[PDB]
Amino acid sequence: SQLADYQQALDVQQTRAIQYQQALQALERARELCRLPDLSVDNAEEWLETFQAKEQQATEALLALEQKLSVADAAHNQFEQAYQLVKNIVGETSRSEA
Amino acid sequence: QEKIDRYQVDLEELSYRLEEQTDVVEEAGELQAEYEARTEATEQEVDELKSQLADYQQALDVQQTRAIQYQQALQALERARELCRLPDLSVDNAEEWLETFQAKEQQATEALLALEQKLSVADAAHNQFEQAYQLVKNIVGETSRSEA
Amino acid sequence: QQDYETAKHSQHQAKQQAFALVEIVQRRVHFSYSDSAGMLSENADLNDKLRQRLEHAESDRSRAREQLRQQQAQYSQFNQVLASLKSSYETKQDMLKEL
Amino acid sequence: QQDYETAKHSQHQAKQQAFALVEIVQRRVHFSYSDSAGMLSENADLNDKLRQRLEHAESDRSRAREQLRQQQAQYSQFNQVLASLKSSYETKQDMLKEL
Repeated sequence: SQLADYQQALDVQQTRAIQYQQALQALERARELCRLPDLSVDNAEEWLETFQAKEQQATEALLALEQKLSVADAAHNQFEQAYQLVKNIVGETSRSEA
Repeated sequence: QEKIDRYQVDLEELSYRLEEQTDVVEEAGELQAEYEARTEATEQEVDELKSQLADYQQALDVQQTRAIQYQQALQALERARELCRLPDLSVDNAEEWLETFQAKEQQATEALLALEQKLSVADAAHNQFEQAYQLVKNIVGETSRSEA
Repeated sequence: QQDYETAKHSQHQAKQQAFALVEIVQRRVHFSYSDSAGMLSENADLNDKLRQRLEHAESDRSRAREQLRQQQAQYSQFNQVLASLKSSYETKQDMLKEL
Repeated sequence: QQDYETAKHSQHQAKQQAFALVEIVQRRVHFSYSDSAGMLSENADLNDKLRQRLEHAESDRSRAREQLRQQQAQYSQFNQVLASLKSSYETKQDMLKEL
């Protein structure tokens, strides 16, 4: 259309040049925020899936952590009751191992 | 013997079905080739029209003299004035608007990211819930979550 | 998730408006010579008629694309049922020859 | 709890980095506008460069066309074989029922 509508008067070209400037800036920004100067559009997908995995691992980590806290709402008394029950049934044990 | 006879009948019926379906599939394949050919013909007609239109306009449009160029700026300004609720929006004040809306945009991104973090933990919680539910269904079959 | 959906909409709109202002900033220079002018419409008539004809060709081409895609689909399902029949008949023939 | 807030911040870091990478993926084509950036800088007749870029895009488009055609052929093959397995398993199950 551009060549058949060269009357388009490079407005699309203006937009694409500006878009290229933005794309270069964004590439730069990511290279810093990811501290990956070693980066390219042709492999950025690979680091993207890579840090999608990293963000995943963090998400399940934090999820287990959230449940651990939610149950940590439990008062002190439950901790003592459980530890004493364990110490009775098995014998003396460390609370880190109970 | 009787079982063999039954299976022979079954094979006859299957052969008829295969013949019919092969007929239909050949019809569908040749129709698909037909519609391909037609579509490529239309594609080439379109390409011809575009190319010949380009040829006709060649001498018309080369000599722009950077004098119809700014009108694109006019349309861009008007598009922004509508898109951005800034009827006062002028190229002179557009810079303050640019920095301001950039600030709002990055703020929205940050709020979106916080929402995304909370969402990305809630979703995984739901996912373990559902995985447990599916395990239960597989082992025992249908049952409600409260029974899980 | 509903909340984040709304937030994403907001983010998209903000980004679009920001890009529009970036375009304004870039085209400030082009406005700078907004006084200039040039000739126009030397060959529009035949050009315009040809644009319209090309547009009709576009529409027909889109039609053809649609029929092509849907036909590819139908062919695919017919082929799948054909393959299912193939497997069924072959397995049955194997059973009968086994017997 | 301290480690939990730490993990929250680490999650935030991952979120921002991933979001960036995503944005670039969106702008993946925009990097193709480096030619558009160079083309725009012409500020004069450049339909020759337009035609060159068009030819390059045409070549890439046909290459992708073949890529797609072979890919869909492969996928369809796999689909027929899967369907054949389905039908065969059904038939075998049926003979098992009968016996």
